[PDB]
Amino acid sequence: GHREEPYLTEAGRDAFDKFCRLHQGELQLLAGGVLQAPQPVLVKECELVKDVLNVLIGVVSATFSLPESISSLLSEVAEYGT
Amino acid sequence: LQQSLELKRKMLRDKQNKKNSGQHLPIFPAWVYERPALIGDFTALPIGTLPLASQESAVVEDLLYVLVGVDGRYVSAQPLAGRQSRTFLVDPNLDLSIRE
Repeated sequence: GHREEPYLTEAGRDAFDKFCRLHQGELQLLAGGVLQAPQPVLVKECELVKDVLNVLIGVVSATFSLPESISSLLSEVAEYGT
Repeated sequence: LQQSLELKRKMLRDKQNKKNSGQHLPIFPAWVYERPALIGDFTALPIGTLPLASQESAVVEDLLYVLVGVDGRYVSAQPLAGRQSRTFLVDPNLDLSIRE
């Protein structure tokens, strides 16, 4: 034996970052280089929740001035802080 | 600080004139008003680059001293001695979420 090795809907949290990176790089090549959007990662899970809690104190992250589906989740709590 | 001592003497003359039998009204000595140590409010690391859960403990310890007037570890009472005015200057760099 040497173990069949998982596929791309079983592995996550390492493969999630890899695939997010792959999806991103594919998108920028398919656009032309005008769809630039740095960091297919950031933050973590628990550290991200702590940052989200701190946004209610009055701080912002970097996409507002007063993983990439984090923007949709984050807007919902950011608009609460504002 | 120095300016209150005028007011005391100006009023002392008026109340001495107001009664004709109260002669030589008393006052408290000058050093009870003058001394800044008889009132409540009279090496160092850059705290901003530190981790969060150490900064929190350091700032609560300093601010707790600042509540009773005595100067903290990173908050200096600016020498605006005298009247009912006072200012304080806090350490410039800290993590923003604590700082607000």
